[PDB]
Amino acid sequence: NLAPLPPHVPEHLVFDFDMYNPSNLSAGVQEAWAVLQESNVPDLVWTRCNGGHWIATRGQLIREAYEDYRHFSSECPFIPREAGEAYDFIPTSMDPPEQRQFRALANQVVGMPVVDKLENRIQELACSLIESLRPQGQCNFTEDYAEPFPIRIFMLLAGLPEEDIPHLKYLTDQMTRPDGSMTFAEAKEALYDYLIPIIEQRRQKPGTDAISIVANGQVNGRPITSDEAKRMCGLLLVGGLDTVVNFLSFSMEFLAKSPEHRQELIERPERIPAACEELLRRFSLVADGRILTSDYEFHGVQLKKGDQILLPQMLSGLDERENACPMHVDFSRQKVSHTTFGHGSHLCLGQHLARREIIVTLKEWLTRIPDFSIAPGAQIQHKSGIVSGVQALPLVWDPATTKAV
Ligand code: HEM
Ligand SMILES: CC1(C)[C@@H]2CC[C@@]1(C)C(=O)C2
Ligand SMILES: [K+]
Repeated sequence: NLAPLPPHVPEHLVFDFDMYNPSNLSAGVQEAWAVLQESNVPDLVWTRCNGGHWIATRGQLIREAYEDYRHFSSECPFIPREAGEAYDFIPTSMDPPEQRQFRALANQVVGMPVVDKLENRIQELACSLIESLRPQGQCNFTEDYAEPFPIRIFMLLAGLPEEDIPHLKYLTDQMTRPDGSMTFAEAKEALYDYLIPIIEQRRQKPGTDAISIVANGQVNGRPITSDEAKRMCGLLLVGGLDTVVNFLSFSMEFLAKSPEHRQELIERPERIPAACEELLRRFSLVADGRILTSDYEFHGVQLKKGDQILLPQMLSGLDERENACPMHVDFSRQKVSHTTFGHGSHLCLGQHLARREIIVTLKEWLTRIPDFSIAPGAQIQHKSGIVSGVQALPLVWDPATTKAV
C-alpha cells in the first residue's frame, strides 16, 4: 500500500516503485530497477511505497548525493524508516568526521593485506567445492557454491563455527530482503545477541580472528567500546554473508546463458579481471540511501529535513548516460563506469575481498567446468531489496566435457 503523498512532494514526480517487490521483477532485477531510467522518468522521483521516499534515478545525482554528507546523512540509510532508524552498524551509520577512525579499524580485518593472507585458502576452497561438483553434472548453484564459498571464507576470517551459518544467514537476509517474519530491529537484536558473548570472550582472551582484532582495537588511539565492537562486527557479518553470495549467482546465471562470453574467457583468461569489473557493473545489486539533514533544494526539487532518499548504487552503471548500451555485457568495455561498491566516504571496505572471490571463482570454475547451462525448463527468479539476489540457479553440464586439474 501507498503512503499518502506529503504536501511538499509534487504530484508529477510520483512514481510508485517498490524496492522490495518491483513490478518488472520477472524480467530480471536489474531490468526491473532500470524502468526508473525509461524516457518518461525524471532524474528524481518520489515513491509512495514502503512509507514514502525519494529515489535518485541517474548516476549523476547518485554520485553527488553520496559525496554530500552534510545534506545526505548515513545516520538513517535503509528504507523503510523503521529499518533506517534501528540501523546502527559502524561505520555505515556514521558520517565524517567521526566515521573515519572506525573505517581504519575495519581495514585491519578486511583490507588488502588481509586478503593477500587469505589468498591460498580462498583458492583451495574454490577448488575443493568445484572439483566435488564437477563429476555430478549438475548443481544448485546458490546453495552448492555461491553461499558456502564466500560464507565459509568469512566464518574462517571471523573465527566462527560453520554450523552457525544457517542461523546467521537467516538473520542477515531479514535485514536486506525480509520475508516478513522479522523486522530489521528484531533481526539486528538477534545478530547482536549472538555477538555479545563472543565479543566479551575475545576481549578477555584475545585471538587473531577478525572479531578479536576489532574487539581489542583502538580508534584514533583510544580503546574501542564493547558496544562499538558489536556494531562493527555486525556489519562485517552482513557484508560477509549477503553480498558476494548474491553477486556470484547473477554472474554465473549470465555465463550459463551466454556461451560466447564463456568462450571469450576460456580462449583468453587474462581478460577475467576486466570481465569481473564489467559483470560488477551489469549485475550491480545494492541499493541503500541517506536521510536529509535539512530542507534542501536539489536539482530543482525541494527536499525536506527528514525525507529519506534511496540512492541505488545499482543504477549508476546501468545509466545510459554513464555507459552506452548499458544492458550489454562487453568485456572489452573501455570505461566501465559504476558505483557498485558505493561512492564517497563509505566506499566498500570489502571490495578487495569481493574481487578476489569473484576472480578466483571465474578462473577456477571455467578451468574445470567450461561448458554448462541452466537446467532445462527452469524459470530463474530474482528477488529485490537492499541487496538483490537470485532465488535458485539449477545448473547442468555433461561430466565428459569437464577437466580435473
Ligand atoms: C559484491 C560484493 C559487495 C558489494 C557490491 C558491496 C557494496 C557495498 C556498498 C554499496 C557499500 C556502501 C553502502 C553505503 O554507502 O551506505 C559498502 C560498504 C561496506 N562494505 Fe561492501 N560490498 C560487497 C562486499 C563486501 C564484503 C565481502 C565485506 C566484508 C566482509 C564488505 C564490507 C563493507 C563494509 C564494512 C562497508 C561500510 C563502509 C563504511 O560505511 O564506511 N563488503 N559495500
Ligand atoms: C549496503 C551494504 C551492502 C553495505 C555493507 C552491508 C550492507 C547491507 C550494509 O548495511 C552496508
Ligand atoms: K539509525
